[PDB]
Amino acid sequence: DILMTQQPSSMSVSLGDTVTITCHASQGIRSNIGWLQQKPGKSFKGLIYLGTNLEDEVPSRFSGSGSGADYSLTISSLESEDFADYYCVQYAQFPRTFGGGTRLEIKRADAAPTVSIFPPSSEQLTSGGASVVCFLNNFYPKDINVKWKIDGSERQNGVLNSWTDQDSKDSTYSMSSTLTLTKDEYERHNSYTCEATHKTSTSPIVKSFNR
Amino acid sequence: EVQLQQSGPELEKPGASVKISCKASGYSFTDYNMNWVKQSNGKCLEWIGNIDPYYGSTKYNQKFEDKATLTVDKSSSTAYMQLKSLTSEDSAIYYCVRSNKYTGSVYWGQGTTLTVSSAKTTPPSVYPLAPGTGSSVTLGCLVKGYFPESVTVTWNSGSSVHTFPALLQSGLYTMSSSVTVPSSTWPSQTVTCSVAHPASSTTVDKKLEP
Ligand SMILES: CCP(=O)(O)OCc1ccc([N+](=O)[O-])cc1
Repeated sequence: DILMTQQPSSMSVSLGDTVTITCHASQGIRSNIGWLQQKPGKSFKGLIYLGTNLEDEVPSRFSGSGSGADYSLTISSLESEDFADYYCVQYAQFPRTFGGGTRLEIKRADAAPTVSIFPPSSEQLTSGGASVVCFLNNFYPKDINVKWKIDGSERQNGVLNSWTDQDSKDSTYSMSSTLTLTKDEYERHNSYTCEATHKTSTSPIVKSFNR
Repeated sequence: EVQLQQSGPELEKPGASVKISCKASGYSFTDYNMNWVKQSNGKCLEWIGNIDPYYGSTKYNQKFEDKATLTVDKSSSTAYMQLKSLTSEDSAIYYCVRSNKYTGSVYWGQGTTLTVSSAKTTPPSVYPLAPGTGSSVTLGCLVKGYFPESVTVTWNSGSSVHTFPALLQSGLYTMSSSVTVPSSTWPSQTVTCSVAHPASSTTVDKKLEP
């Protein structure tokens, strides 16, 4: 199977930028390569076919180039609609194979997360479960590392993290971290801590409560 | 106007089968190949196969040889993809994709979501998230142990809400929702999350208590 390596896998960019996405094939594909866009919450649209030919309704700021095994898509002066996912697809051989994609995300200023910790509700404790929840809200850039601490000592098992997509109003990210225990296990310990590491602060942001 | 109109979302039990249709219009149906593409874990696209509707002849990715069966009905201009002995690993989005037989120029259908699971329909447990100082306060609702997707979370019926994608804890979904309000407003007035789950016909209000 022809492998298609696509670079970069994500990039934060700005309006008016010139952006280049590369697609490297594990053998020469003789320009039998397409580029595809998927905008958020939509299906796909063909951009370029056979290396360098624009599909219908594709503006001139998009161009494709390359040959043999090395190909690229350039977006000249990036516009607002161009904040999307991009994929190459090889059709020199069966099976057709795809690159792993490139997400173009909106560059903006850094923002520290607003972090909130929540003890289990009474009602869930009734069920025998104990979910401690931590929201980390409205931060940029997207990279954030979370640690849970029980009485000042870490736990990694039973943690579930969900990230938002880039926010439609301030271009930030948010995520939740949930630590799920049994009541039994939960009742044993007193202090519960959610610990976030992020570029906006050289020390961790810690949120904690006491049972 | 080229249209490729696919059938609707699918939910099935493991070992079962599903048949997805792709209704084509606005062109000569036999003149273009029809491909099927799988998208799973967001970023992973795979070519399942194609069918030349003129010959009815089919080509398959090795990986999908006995999973998928592509046919057309040349008379209703419809392509089908049949997926059999379904597993958890089959849950994905499936697209039909018309390609130009000479150029590889493409037009894509809207996609069809398939979810394969052993779970029977199950209403959510909804737990308030109140804190254990500052001019606003964040609260939340943990929406736990439901199936299938999806649910709607609304806060006092009505901006400042984050809704986090659901995750699959042991055959069953969990998602949380946060809201930020003025501290002057809570606990002094009522804050409620309402969780609607169509599939189980449930609507349930939980008041946030301090
Ligand atoms: C050689 C002409 P073809 O084999 O009819 O099309 C090539 C082709 C097939 C599928 C995709 N796709 O994105 O799924 C893109 C391009």
